[PDB]
Amino acid sequence: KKELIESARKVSEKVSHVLAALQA
Amino acid sequence: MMPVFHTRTIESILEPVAQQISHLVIMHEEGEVDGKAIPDLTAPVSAVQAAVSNLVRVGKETVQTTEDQILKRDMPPAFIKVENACTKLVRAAQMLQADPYSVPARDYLIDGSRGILSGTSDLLLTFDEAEVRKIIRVCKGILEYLTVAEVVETMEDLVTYTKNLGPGMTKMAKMIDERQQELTHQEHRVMLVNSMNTVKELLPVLISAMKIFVTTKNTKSQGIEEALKNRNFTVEKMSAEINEIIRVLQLTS
Repeated sequence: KKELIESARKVSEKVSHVLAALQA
Repeated sequence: MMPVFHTRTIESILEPVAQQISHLVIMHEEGEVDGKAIPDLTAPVSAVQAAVSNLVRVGKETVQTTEDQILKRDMPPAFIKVENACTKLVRAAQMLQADPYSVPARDYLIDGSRGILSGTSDLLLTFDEAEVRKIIRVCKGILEYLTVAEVVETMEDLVTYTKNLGPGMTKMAKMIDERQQELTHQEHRVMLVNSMNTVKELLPVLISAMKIFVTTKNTKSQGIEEALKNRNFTVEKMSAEINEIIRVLQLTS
């Protein structure tokens, strides 16, 4: 499926958001 | 990651966050200054945990659902790596809340972020590796059948053999066409497309080579040795190409 690839994309975007708060 | 990412999908998911980690590296640790306060990370860090929780949820179902054995052994360690990395991120937010200038916490942010991306990378490569194994399976199947053209001595069979190898070719052609569009390396896409093209045009030639044989093989005359050498040469040539295709599919930096 593509469900696996989508949840992997979230973790990535959620982590990104974390670094975005570090203004990084 | 330093090396270019293996596919366009992986590149799309990681590349951007990998850039951020670089910016954070340049910024705080291993860069100019770093201690000038760090806002509350409790909110966003909780979001990563959830996300991570779902990824491990989906991945585990994948494990007890797939038939691939390698995937079954290789994916589970990724859950851990990711889960453990997440732990560092939570400990970091915590420390930061007690001290915005804590460097071991900043070290933890980078460390925890890296573990999640790295572990998420292993998960995608593992998954990707399992997908290429499906394409190879098809290729080796076509290889196995091509080795059957050797028999076939009747138009009847030749028509049957044809009725089978046809869709195989069509199936291998689609997989490799789509897989090719995903590669992040020019030379690899090129090599695949050429091999597949060389094979697409050799099909009509194999069939003719075969029709030629069955005919002379049913005519009390004709020089059978020739037809044989050529049909075999065509099969030898189609095979080498397909193995080349298999070889290229497993190419990774």
